Amino acid sequence: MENFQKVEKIGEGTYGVVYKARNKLTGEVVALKKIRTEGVPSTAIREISLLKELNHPNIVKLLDVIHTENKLYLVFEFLHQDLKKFMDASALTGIPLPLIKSYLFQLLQGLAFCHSHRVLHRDLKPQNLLINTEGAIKLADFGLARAFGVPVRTYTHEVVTLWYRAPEILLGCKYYSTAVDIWSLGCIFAEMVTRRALFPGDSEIDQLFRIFRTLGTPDEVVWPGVTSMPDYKPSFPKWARQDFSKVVPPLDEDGRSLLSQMLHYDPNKRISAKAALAHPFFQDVTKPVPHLRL
Ligand SMILES: O=C(O)c1ccc(Nc2nccc(Nc3ccccc3)n2)cc1
Repeated sequence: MENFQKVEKIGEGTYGVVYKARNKLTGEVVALKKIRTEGVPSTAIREISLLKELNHPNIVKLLDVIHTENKLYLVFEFLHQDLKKFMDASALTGIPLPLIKSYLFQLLQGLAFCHSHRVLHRDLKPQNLLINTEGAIKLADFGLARAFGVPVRTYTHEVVTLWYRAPEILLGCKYYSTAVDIWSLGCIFAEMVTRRALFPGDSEIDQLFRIFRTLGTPDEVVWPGVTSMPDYKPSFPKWARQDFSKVVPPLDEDGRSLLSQMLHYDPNKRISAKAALAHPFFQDVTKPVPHLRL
């Protein structure tokens, strides 16, 4: 608390507020996430702490986990900018295609690693993705769903952002699979390409219907078991799937085919991170460096 000095606020997420903070002693600059409460569920501390042992080049390092005074703090290594800011900064020009492809490849590498270790993110979004000057991108802030779970808002007086949420989550499924992170990454991939969010829903039903309007209202043919899910209603309007050409123009067909496999309704048909890494879209992948304004 007094062992840092706040530099800036970085942002506000689903599970808390994030600050750029300088360690008073070592000079170290870190990203510090603050979550405010009866006091804490203590079960999480063991499993959140377990994430300190996630070690991989595409995952933002979790340095410490500290529970004190009705607060839970997560200390992360500091990266140079998040993807949301970079995308906004790139809005007029666009992120160069080879850089998009490098970022997607790297994000899949980090996911394939987490997933092989049975660790799901469940909240992916551009604010959760961090980049540096040498061209790396990293995923941050896993767990925190399997650990806490969420109400109408994030923590205090912020709504949940629905834009990246898998349909099976929106339909009320109690058991999530790693497939939910693939859906989120697919939505983010589309957004990097077109420079607009793919499914910008303002409510849970608006989110669902925006998905349906594009991809077609799911049924038992394309998604066995869909009509028996907790929040499914037979009264959903029936939209026909649109031609996929309008979704990520003008990405090439390898890109479109990969996105289409990331956006399958049935979590069982949805491509894995490991299989995605082998898709022909990545045959030519390189590692360019971004132009960042810090
Ligand atoms: O110029 C900005 O706007 C910005 C600058 C630096 C930065 N660095 C950073 N490094 C690690 C994590 C993180 N954010 C984060 C996200 C989710 C959970 C915990 C931390 N941000 C983020 C944004």
